Amino acid sequence: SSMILTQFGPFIESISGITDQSNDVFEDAAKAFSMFTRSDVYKALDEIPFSDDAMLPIPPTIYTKPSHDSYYYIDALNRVRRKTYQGPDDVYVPNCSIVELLEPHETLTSYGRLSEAIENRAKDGDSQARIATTYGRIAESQARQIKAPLEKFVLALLVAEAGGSLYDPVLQKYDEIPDLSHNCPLWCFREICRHISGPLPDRAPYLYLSAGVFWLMSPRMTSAIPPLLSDLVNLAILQQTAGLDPSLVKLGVQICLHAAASSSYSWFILKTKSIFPQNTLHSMYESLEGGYCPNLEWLEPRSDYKFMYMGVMPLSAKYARSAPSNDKKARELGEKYGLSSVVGELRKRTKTYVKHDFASVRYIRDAMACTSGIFLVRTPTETVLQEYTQSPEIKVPIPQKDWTGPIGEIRILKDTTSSIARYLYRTWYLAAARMAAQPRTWDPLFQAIMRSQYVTARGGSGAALRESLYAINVSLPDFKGLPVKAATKIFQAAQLANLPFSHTSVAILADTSMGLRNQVQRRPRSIMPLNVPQQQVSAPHTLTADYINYHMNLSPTSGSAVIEKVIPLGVYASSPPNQSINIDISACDASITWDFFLSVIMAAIHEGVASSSIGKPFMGVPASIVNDESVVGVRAARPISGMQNMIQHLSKLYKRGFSYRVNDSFSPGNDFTHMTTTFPSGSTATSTEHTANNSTMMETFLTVWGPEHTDDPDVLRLMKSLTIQRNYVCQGDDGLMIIDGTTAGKVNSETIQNDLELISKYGEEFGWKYDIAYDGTAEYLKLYFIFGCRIPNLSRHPIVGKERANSSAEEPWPAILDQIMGVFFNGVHDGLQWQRWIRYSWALCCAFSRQRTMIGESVGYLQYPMWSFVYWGLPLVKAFGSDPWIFSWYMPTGDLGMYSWISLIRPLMTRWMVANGYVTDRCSTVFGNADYRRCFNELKLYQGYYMAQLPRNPKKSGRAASREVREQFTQALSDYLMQNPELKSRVLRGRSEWEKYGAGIIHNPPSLFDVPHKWYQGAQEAAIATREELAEMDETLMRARRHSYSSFSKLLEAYLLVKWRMCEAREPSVDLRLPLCAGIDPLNSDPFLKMVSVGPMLQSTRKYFAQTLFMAKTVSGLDVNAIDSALLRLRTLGADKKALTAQLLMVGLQESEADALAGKIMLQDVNTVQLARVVNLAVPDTWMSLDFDSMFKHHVKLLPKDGRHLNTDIPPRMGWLRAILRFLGAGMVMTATGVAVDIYLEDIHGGGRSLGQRFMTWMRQEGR
RNA sequence: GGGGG
RNA sequence: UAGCCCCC
Ligand SMILES: Nc1ccn([C@@H]2O[C@H](COP(=O)(O)OP(=O)(O)OP(=O)(O)O)C[C@H]2O)c(=O)n1
Ligand SMILES: Nc1ccn([C@@H]2O[C@H](COP(=O)(O)OP(=O)(O)OP(=O)(O)O)C[C@H]2O)c(=O)n1
Ligand SMILES: Nc1ccn([C@@H]2O[C@H](COP(=O)(O)OP(=O)(O)OP(=O)(O)O)C[C@H]2O)c(=O)n1
Ligand SMILES: [Mn+2]
Ligand SMILES: [Mn+2]
Repeated sequence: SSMILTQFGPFIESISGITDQSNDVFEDAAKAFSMFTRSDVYKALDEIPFSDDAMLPIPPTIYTKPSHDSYYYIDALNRVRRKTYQGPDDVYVPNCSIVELLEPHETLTSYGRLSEAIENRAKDGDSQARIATTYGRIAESQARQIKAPLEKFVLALLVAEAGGSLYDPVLQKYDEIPDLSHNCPLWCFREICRHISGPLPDRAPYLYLSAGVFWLMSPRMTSAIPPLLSDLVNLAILQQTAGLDPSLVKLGVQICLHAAASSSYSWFILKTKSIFPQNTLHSMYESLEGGYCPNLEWLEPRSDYKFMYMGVMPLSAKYARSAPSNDKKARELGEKYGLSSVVGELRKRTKTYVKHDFASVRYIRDAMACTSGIFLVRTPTETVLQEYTQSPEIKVPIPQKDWTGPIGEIRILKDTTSSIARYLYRTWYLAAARMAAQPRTWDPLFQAIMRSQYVTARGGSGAALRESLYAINVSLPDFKGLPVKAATKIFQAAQLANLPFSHTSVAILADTSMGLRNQVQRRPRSIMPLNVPQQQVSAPHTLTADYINYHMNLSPTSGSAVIEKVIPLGVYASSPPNQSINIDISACDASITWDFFLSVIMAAIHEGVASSSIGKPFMGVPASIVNDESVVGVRAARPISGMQNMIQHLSKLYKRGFSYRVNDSFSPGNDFTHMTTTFPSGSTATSTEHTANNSTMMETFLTVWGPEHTDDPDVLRLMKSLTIQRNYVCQGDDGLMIIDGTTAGKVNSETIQNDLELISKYGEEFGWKYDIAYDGTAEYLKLYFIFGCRIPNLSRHPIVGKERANSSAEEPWPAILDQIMGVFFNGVHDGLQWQRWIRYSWALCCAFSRQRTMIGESVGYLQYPMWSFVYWGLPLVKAFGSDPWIFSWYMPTGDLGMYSWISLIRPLMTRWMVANGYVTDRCSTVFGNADYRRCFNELKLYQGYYMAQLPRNPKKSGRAASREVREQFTQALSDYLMQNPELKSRVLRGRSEWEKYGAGIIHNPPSLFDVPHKWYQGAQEAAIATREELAEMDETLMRARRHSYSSFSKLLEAYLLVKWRMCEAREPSVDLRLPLCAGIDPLNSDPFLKMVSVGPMLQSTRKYFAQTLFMAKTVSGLDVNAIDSALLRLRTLGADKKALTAQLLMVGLQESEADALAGKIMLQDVNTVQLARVVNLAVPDTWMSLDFDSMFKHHVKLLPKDGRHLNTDIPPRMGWLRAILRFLGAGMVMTATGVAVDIYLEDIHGGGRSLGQRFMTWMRQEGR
C-alpha cells in the first residue's frame, strides 16, 4: 500500500476528512490514476497483507475447462445452437477454454482476439468455424457487461481505503469496518488472476477495450472468469462501503466460485439466485420475542396511495412467521447445486434473530447484497427460441359454439356463454364504451397526443415496413440528403405523413425486427419494436386498458424507479397486523394470446365502442364496411367506425401472430424469421393491457369463481372482504394482495392458504400460471418489504455492471461520468455507509475525470475540476478550513446545491480567501472583502461549475442539411401532427393572440409548431456521431476550462443574496427504534438522522407530483413542465389572462378550455413545488424518500427568528417569492450533516422587492 | 444521457 | 437491428 500511499497520499487525506480538498491535488490524483498501468493495480494488490479469514479454498476446476465444441451443434434449420446438458435452461455461455481460438494481438502479444481465420471460415459457412465464432462472440459479450475495466474500480477502492477508518462527526467515533486485509472478495480476485497470469508480466486476465475484449493468452483462462471477477469486485467494494458482514460475503464468494466451477456461470447463477433471499428474508422470525414495526393508516381514497404514520406496533410471538415453512425446498435446492453448506449456515443464522430490529434487517440486506450482480447473457437465437415458443395451456377453453359468425375479423362472445370469459368480456366492453363516450376522446388535441406517442427517436422496424409496403408497390419518400437517422419512428412518421391509411394498412402485418435486453439475475428478454401503423392501430386497445386502470381498479402507472415504486404501500402491507401475498404471473406475455384473451378483448372493444364512435374516423383511421355474419343465415355489410377499423386491423395481426426477424450477429449464419403468438412488449398497449387483465381476472375470482368453488366459511368470508378496489394493487403482471389486520390480530394463515390454492387452480383455466408467494414478506416491483421495513437489494445494482445487448462500442469517454454519478446516487438510495460511500465516490470520480484528447498530434488532456462533481451532486468532504463531513449526500444538485454548501460556510470561505491573499477593497455582498472572483478562477471552481453544464456527448446539429429536403421533412412531420385542420386553426389563433398579449413578456412560448423541429432534432441526435463532432465536443469543454469568469449563473447570484439562521434541531417525526430501511440505522448517522427528523415520504411520488401541474400530458415533443413554467412565469410577470389563454391555444387547447384554465391559473394559490418551477427549481431525487413537503411548509420559517426585518418582508404582489425561498432554506438544512434543523430567513441583501425584480429579469430573459 | 418494471 | 412506461 506504499505504492498507493506515495502516489495518492495528499488526495487520500483530502477525502478522509483529514485535510482540505483542493482542485490541485484532485487533478494530480486524476493524472496519477491515468498513469497507473493495469498490471500496477495488481502489483498494488500484492502489497496487501491479507488475513487468513479473507481466504477460502479456490476450486481447481475453475481453471481447467473442456473445449466449447461439445456444447454446441447445428440444428435442422442450420442455426448454430447451444447443446443442452443440465436442462432446457442450459443455453447460456458454457465454462470452457478459449485461448485455443485466439490470435495474439499485434502489440499486446500476451493478449488475443478470436482468430480472423476462424471467422472467415465461419463466414464461408463451415459448421465447426461457426460454432467457434458463436462461442467466441458470446463469451466476449459476457465480458462486456461492465461499465469500464475492473482495474479502475479496484484502484479507486485501494485509494479510498488507504485513508483508514473514518471518524463519524455525529457519533464521535471511528467506524469499525474491517480493513482490506480482511476483504475476501479482493483476495480471491488477486489469487484467481495471479494464478491465471502465472509467469506472465501482464497481470490482467482480460482487457475491456473499445476495439473489443482481448483475453490473456493463458491456458488457465476461462470464459467464466470475467463474470466471476466482476462479482468479486462488486462484493469487495460493498463489503467496505455497505459495511457488509465479511462472514456473509464469503458465502457469496463461494456461490460465485461454484458458478465458475460449474459448466455455465450464468446458468448456475440463474438456478441458485434465490439462496440468500429464501434463507433469510423469506424465513425471518419463525420465532418472535419483540421489536417495533410501523403503524400506518391508508388514507382515502386508497387510490391516492397516501398514508399517515401513527406510531409503533409492538411485536410479540403473536406475530411470528405464520406463513408456510420453505425449509425443505430451500435445502433441496442447496443440495442439488452443491451449496447445502451455504443454505445450512444461512438457515442457522436466520434462526438466531428473534427480535425484529435494525440489526436483523441489516442482516437480511447484507445477505441479499451477496447475490451475483451479473447481467446474464446468451445468444439472441437462444432467447428467441426460449421465449417465443411456450404456449399457455388453456385447461377450460371458450366453446366454439359460444362465438357468433364473423364481423370482419371478430366474433362476438354470445351472452349465453357459460365461460368465465363472460366476465372478461363485460369489463372491456364497459370500459370501451365509457372511454369512447368521453368528449375528450374526440378532441383533435387528444388524438394528436395519441398519434404523437409513438413518434419517437427510437426504432420501429423501419426496414421491414418499407418492404411490406414495397410488396404493394408503395414507395415512401427517402428524403435523400438529411442528417437524421432513418431508423427512427420519427423518420417513419415523415414518410407516412401524406399517405392514406388504405395505402399503409398492409404495414400493420409487416415483420418485426429484433431487440434484446439483458438483466441482472434474470434471463434476457426479447423486445418487439412495433412500427408506426402498428402502434397507431393499437390505440383502442391501449385507451380501453387505461380507462380500466384509472377508473375500475387499484394500480400504479410507471416502470419503477425507487420511491416511484410507492414505498409507502409496502410498509403498510408488510406491517403486522397486516399481511400480503405477492402475486406474479409467469410467462405473462406468452399467456395473452388470441385463444382466450385477445379474441375476447378485441370483440368487447369493437362492440362496446360502437355507438359513440359511429360515423367518425379516429387518429387518421377512416370508417369502413366489413362483412357481417353474426346472425345465422343473415349475411350483410356493416358500417364500422375508424376506431372499429383499428380493432379490425389489430385483430388481424393478433390472430396471425408476429413475424420476428432474427439477425443474430453473435451466431454467424443464424438468420431466420420466427413466427410467434406471444404478446408484443414494445407495444404501447403492453403494460396497461396486462395491468387491466390482471385486476379483471382477480376481480372475477373474488366475485364469482372463488365463491362458486368452495363452501369453506372462512375462505368465503376472507374473499368477501377483499376487493380489487381496496385490497389488490397491480402493475403489468405484478400483484400485491393486501389483507388488512384486525384487533384480533391477523387473518388465519390456513384460511389464506386455502384462498391462494384456489387462485392457483383458477388461473390454469385460462393459461395463467400464478406465481403466488405467502412468506410474511411484501414484494412489489422489485422492492422488498418485511414488517414495515424496506430491504434494499444491493445485488440488483451492480457497481461495475452495465447491460450491453448489441455489439456497438460504448459511448465516448465523457458519457461514463453520468454512469459513475448514477452509481453514486444508487448508493444514496440503497443506504450505504455515507462516509465510506462518499469517499469512495470521490476516488471513483477522480479516476474517471481525465481523458486523453487528440486534435492531430495535438495531444492534450481533458480534465474536470473536482467542483464539477459537486455541481453534479457529490458532497464535499472538507473545504476552506471547515470541519470534516459537514456535508450530507442529500445536498441538492446544480445551483440549488451550490448555494447550499456555499451558504453553510460563507464565513469560513471569506476568511480563508482573505488569509490566502484573495483580498480587495470592494466589499462583496456575499463574500465581504474577499477577492472571490480571482479565487474561484484560480481554484477552477468557476471552470468546473460551467464545465459541468456542457454536453457530455457529441452533437449532430450543424451537419450540412440541404435546405429543400430539410423543409420537405419538417413539412411531413407537420402534416402528420397537424392532420386535423381544427387543431391547426387552434394554434394559429394562439399565435396571433400571442403577438398581442404575450409576445415580449416571455421568450419561451411552447408551441405545437415547434414539435416538428424538436422531432427533427431528435432524429438527428440519434444518429452516430463523427470523430470530428467528437473533437468539437472536447474543444467546447476545453474552451470553458480556459475561459475565466466573474460570476455564477444569474439565478445562483440571486440566491446568494439570501441568508439564514440554522436553529433548533427538529423533534423526531417517527420513532427512533423503528427500522424503516435496512442499512439506514443508528450505525449510518446522517441518513438515519435525516430519516428520523425529516420523516419518510408516505405518499406516492407520482400522485403527489401529478398535483403540481395544470396539464398532465401534451404532445410528445413538448415539455409539460415547460408549459407549466411558461404559464406561471407569464402570470408572475404581470401578463394578462388573455396571454395565458394564448399560450394554451398554442399547445392545442380549444378556446373554451383555454380561457377556463387560464382564468383558473390566474386566481390560484400555487403550491411551493409547482411555483418553484418559475425558476427551474426541482425537488432533488435524493430527497424523494423523505417528507420534503413538510419541510417546506413547517420548518423553513420566512419570518426572522427575532421578528420582522425590512429586507425579509415579502412584497404584496411577490408572494411567489415564498416558494423559491422555501427551496433555499431546505437546501441548507438537507445539505448539513446530522438532524434536520429548523431554519429561519435572516436576510435578503437588497430586500425582497429587489430580489423579485432580479428573478423576474431572469424569467423574462429565458430563451433570447 | 442517467436509474429503475 | 436495437421497443413501450416512469423520477431529474
Ligand atoms: N424493458 C421492459 C421490461 C419489462 N417489460 C414488461 O414487464 C412485464 C412483466 O415483467 P417480468 O416479470 O420482468 O417478465 P416475465 O416474462 O413475466 O418474467 P418471468 O415470469 O421470470 O418473471 C412484461 C414485459 O413486457 C417491458 O415491456 N419492457
Ligand atoms: N500528463 C499525462 C500523461 C499521460 N496521461 C495518461 O496516460 C495514458 C496513456 O499514456 P502513457 O503511455 O501511460 O503516458 P506516458 O507519459 O508515455 O508514461 P510516463 O511518463 O510514465 O512515461 C492515457 C493518458 O490519459 C495523463 O493522464 N496525463
Ligand atoms: N472525448 C474523447 C474520447 C476519446 N478520444 C480518443 O480516443 C482514443 C482512444 O480511446 P480511449 O480508450 O477512450 O482513450 P484512452 O486514453 O486509451 O483510455 P480511456 O478513455 O479510459 O481513458 C484516444 C483518445 O484521444 C478523444 O480524443 N476524445
Ligand atoms: Mn412474471
Ligand atoms: Mn412480473
